[PDB]
Amino acid sequence: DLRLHLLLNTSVTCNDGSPAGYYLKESRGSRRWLLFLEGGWYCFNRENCDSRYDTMRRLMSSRDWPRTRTGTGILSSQPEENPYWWNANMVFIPYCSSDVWSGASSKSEKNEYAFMGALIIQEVVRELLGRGLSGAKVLLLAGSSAGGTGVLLNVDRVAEQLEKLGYPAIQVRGLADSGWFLDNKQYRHPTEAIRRGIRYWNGVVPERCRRQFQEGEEWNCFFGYKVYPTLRSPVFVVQWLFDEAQLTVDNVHPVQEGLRLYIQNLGRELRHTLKDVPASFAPACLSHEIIIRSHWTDVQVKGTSLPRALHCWDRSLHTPLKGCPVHLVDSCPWPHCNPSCPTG
Ligand SMILES: Cc1cccc(Sc2ccc3n[nH]c(=O)n3n2)c1
Repeated sequence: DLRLHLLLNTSVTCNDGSPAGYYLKESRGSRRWLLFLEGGWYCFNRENCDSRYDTMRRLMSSRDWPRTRTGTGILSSQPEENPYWWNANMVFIPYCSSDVWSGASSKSEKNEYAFMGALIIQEVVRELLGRGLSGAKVLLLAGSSAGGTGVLLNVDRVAEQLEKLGYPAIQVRGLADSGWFLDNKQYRHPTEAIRRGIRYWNGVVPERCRRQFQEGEEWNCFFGYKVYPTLRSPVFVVQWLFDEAQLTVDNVHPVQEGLRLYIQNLGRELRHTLKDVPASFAPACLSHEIIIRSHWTDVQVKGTSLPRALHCWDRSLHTPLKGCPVHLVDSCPWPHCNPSCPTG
């Protein structure tokens, strides 16, 4: 139901120089716009990116993209599947820059690949303004996995871009799903890869965070708990307490005491980082991503689903609201101690 549009500025490109783009389903009766950033890891040097080009080429090129995609989960237009924003204008922005949405570098003499993720977002926004986004009341920049980190890295830049273009009435907000990671010690012997990636991509981080950590330390701003406090736009954080990608980088794959303590400490640490995040949804589950799967409605924390929490967040942005909470973090300490966790 979402139709592909390749960027009219064909100098804003995927890794291989093909045009980036976006999939759009308009809803003319709505002033809500949802721009979703796809995830899919990243690549950080020539050899690593060459491998990704061989077997993950859709994440590096628009040459083989389909002309349409179906909106699912928070991108669904069916109220039963999407109680939150079923009537919104839906935009899916494919991830084809392999840079966690941070890059601002073109392919050239010196560069085999272009890493333009930050510019792709800006150009999508610019071209959407002429397609109805100029009339928006809310622009929700959402994303999952690398796209969720992408939200944290880009939401304030979108807000600044719209102000500078003359649209101060559009409220820019972020929804970061499964992009809130810890730079913790591994269970058995990632920050090096991002550090290298940033130099390779000419990657950019939000200004206030950059100014805190200073030259050479911008990698810190890829970690939600460090970049989030520096952001001005409202951001809702969705994060499984035992995210499978976090456990993978931690090299966690009958559980003895050392691993039990490691897993319990990870959940405690992640819960701690969310204590001062007033709009958050963090179930005690071992899983990965939430917002674009069709059954995203099923999980609940303290009896409240994510679509409900997001609706309560909308109301809060019109004192806490009676019966309509926005801060929902499990306190139970082990995967699937929440009975509503996904099973299979
Ligand atoms: C070290 C770091 C910090 C923040 C974001 C990233 S990028 C990433 C990390 C995990 C993951 N799982 N699925 C997916 O796309 N990603 N992307 C890397």
